[PDB]
Amino acid sequence: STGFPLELLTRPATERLAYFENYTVAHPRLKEVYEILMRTIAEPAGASFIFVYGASGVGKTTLRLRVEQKLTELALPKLESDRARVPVVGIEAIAPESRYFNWKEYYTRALITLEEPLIDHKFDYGAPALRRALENALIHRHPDVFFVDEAQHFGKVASGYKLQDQLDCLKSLANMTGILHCLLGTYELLTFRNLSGQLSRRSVDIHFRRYCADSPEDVQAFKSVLLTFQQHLPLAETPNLVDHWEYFYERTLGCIGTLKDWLKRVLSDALDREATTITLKDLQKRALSVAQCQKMFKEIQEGERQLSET
Amino acid sequence: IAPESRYFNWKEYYTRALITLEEPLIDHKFDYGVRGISRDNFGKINVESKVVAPALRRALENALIHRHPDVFFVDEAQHFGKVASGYKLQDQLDCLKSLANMTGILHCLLGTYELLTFRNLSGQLSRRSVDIHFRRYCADSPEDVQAFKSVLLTFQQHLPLAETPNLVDHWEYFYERTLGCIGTLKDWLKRVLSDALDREATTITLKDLQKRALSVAQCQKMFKEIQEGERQLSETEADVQNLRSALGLG
Amino acid sequence: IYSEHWSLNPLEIPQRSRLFSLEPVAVGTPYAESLSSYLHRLAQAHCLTSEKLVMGEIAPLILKDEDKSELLSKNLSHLLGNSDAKPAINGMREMTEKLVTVLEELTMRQDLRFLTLLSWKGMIYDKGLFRNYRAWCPCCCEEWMQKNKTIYEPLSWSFKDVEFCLIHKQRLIEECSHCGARLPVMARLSPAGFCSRCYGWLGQEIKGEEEIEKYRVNIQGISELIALTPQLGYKPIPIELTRKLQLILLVFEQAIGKDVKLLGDLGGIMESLRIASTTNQSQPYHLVKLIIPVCEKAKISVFQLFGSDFKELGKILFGNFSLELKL
DNA sequence: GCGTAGATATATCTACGATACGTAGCGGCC
DNA sequence: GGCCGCTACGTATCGTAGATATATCTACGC
Ligand SMILES: Nc1ncnc2c1ncn2[C@@H]1O[C@H](COP(=O)(O)OP(=O)(O)OP(=O)(O)O)[C@@H](O)[C@H]1O
Ligand SMILES: [Mg+2]
Repeated sequence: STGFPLELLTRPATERLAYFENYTVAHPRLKEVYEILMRTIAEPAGASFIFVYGASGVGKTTLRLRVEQKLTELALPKLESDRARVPVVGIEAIAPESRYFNWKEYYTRALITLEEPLIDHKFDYGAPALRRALENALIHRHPDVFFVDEAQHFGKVASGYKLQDQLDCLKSLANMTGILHCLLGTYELLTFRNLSGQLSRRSVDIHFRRYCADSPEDVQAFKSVLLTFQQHLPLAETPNLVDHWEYFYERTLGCIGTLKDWLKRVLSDALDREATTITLKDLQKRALSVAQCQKMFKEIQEGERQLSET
Repeated sequence: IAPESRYFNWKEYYTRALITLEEPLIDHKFDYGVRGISRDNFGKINVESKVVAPALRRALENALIHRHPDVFFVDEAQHFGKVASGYKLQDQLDCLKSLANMTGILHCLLGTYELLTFRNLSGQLSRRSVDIHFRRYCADSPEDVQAFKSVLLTFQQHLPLAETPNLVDHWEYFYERTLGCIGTLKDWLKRVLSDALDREATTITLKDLQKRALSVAQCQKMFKEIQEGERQLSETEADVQNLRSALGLG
Repeated sequence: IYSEHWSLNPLEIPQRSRLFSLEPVAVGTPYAESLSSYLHRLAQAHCLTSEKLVMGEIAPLILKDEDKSELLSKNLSHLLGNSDAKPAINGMREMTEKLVTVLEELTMRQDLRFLTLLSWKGMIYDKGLFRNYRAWCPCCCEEWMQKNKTIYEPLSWSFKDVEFCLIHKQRLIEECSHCGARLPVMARLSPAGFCSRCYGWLGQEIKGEEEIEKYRVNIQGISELIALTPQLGYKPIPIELTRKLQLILLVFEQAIGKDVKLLGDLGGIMESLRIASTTNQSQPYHLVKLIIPVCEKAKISVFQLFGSDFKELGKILFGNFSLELKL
């Protein structure tokens, strides 16, 4: 249904905020990228990298969690028979405190995710020990995919050639276990996409395109997502949000996640004051700064220009 | 912490965050990760220099996710800017963002106007951060002038003196020194009141304000950095049109 | 608008194994992996020493009331009992029982009990069965490593009466050629095929030039005994084996009744079987001393003795001794 | 009776941090 | 516009504190 459950009005503010926060909408770009990603996951076709770009807030993390959950439930009917068979593994890269990216931390965090026993103690049967342990764990536990969120933090190295050596280490990890690695990150990812033939052949590139204001179809889609967000806003009265579509697009750049968090802020502000409708000044209170929007627009424009290679 | 060396010491920051966060009563036995961190007889946790910084960071992550505080306050956050590499500012901010990430804890940074070096240094940090301006009291706008007058009247009414001095006449002098800053004015009034109590004088004479005022060289350096940062933190309708124009939304 | 509303709730998959679910090699065949070799393989797969993994996970489940962290900094003998140790851990001893139970619980696997002889507890006497010191066939290890195959120690190597590898016809070697010392089966770090002391190699093309026919019956019978346990599908019943032995005794008695000369060939075994059937049935029988010679004189393989039902066993015995009986 | 384990001291390997030196990039002068 | 000197930085190296492999004495369980 287009409307939120009607008994939520009588429920406290926390319940309404929860219903709004765990609610997510499927816009055409998100569902298309979801189908493409799962088609590539089901049939890797010899490609070991599924690099996914996107603006800050297009829904990369949400798509990652959705794919993890759906693959988990797809595999669920057979995990009772076969143990040590973790369906999917998804971890987030850590920006390094030091100047260069740390790989011991990466390996030990991956081991922590796989519930490896006695990680700290370890041994080297010959960070080589941690790398070998991760390789063996990936071989035996048999994960279907391996998401690595925030892949831009991989290239936190002062050496331009070691930038691709990070992916070389990841690739050497991948081959001896044959586990798909679908990295997710911002536009600072293209500095890693197709460098060298090894990463140019076995890498499939998916672009989480945002909703640009040029194509009338994308404008109509943005208006429709505004309409469905308005109809799913848990308020006593439904505020008219489609009219200020230009204002909503100005401070969100078409990023649906930005719209979601902004509307969450406005809804929480209204609920704290026990209001029944959303005013323009309510949106103006929690709108993003003009300089911030300019900076993210510059970044995504540069990323789109770099990815515009045909 | 402002570091003695040219690099911000993340190990010291991590261990100080752990020791500050971990000060409840002894009943919580969390059993943090990593072998190098544990409690003691007196209840204050101890960390050996052998423990590497990333392991301490991971222990801090576990502690933060278990305790789940509402906000992590960091004062004078401009100390993160003490590095040698030009691009290292983005690295420091990315480390802080990553930290807050998996912990899911909102990190609030308070600092001087030189904190603006990390304002919108990248798009990912630009979106995931909102900025609150603690504006001082200006002079062109009469509204903030009246607010400063009211603050001065309240302070002169709350001065523990036999005779309530007239601070409303030399509002220009107080603004010239305190630069409207309420804290600086409070410290100035504290010094003057202490001197008056030492002399047991039932009032605050003008010259007494000049005794504990700030040098014009100090005040000039104040306003020099204040005006420099304000123009950076100024948003006008002109900055809106090009943003609308650049997006094609115009 | 869009009516699709996704839900990102977790799915709560069933609990995963604490340790990797490594398959045991050649289960049901005369070359099944020993429990010790499986422990070392699991340790190698986890990039941990066998000792370290032991006190990391098996010790808390075995040693019930101790501090696990305080257990992490000890010697393997505190829980394994190196005072005994020996390749006899592969047998039917109590520590073997609890170790197998803990291992099967950790990996929720259902075949580790076949990697030992606890299925024959109360059936086969423990004494005089297993070697005191580690043994190996260098040809087997060299062939396995050259063929990029998994290195391991078969159960047959742990028995005193198995000294030859039928595949390579090579006498088992109990001494490391490099250090000159004899390896204990359990150690801090003893990967299969490696010298547990000097880390030297133990796989070489050693030729066996002895009379292997003398021990052929013993080695083949023990190999059949190991290979048959996983194929039974149940825990053997002691009186089942006792009554099969009694049936063989009756067949022997009928054969002697038909032919007097066979008494000369079978008197000692007749007396031994009669004693074994007069003593308490729950008492185990000496494998190599009693059962293997008994089925040998009955011209019956150990596989046939422990696998076939009473009808098939009786029919084959009657045909073997040309009796006219029909059960 | 003898293996066989447990405790402990000790040097030696090893990981990590401090440091001095080589070098290349960049600013200055003809 | 070209060449030389300075100096900022990476990096090899070496010191040093801690983990540890092991040898040896003694007790005890097999
Ligand atoms: N299509 C959507 N519908 C509803 N909420 C969404 C949608 N896409 C994103 N969000 C919201 O955005 C947040 C998740 O972050 P999001 O994926 O948008 O950021 P990202 O910049 O792409 O990722 P990251 O910064 O982790 O790389 C959540 O609050 C989620 O509810
Ligand atoms: Mg996200």
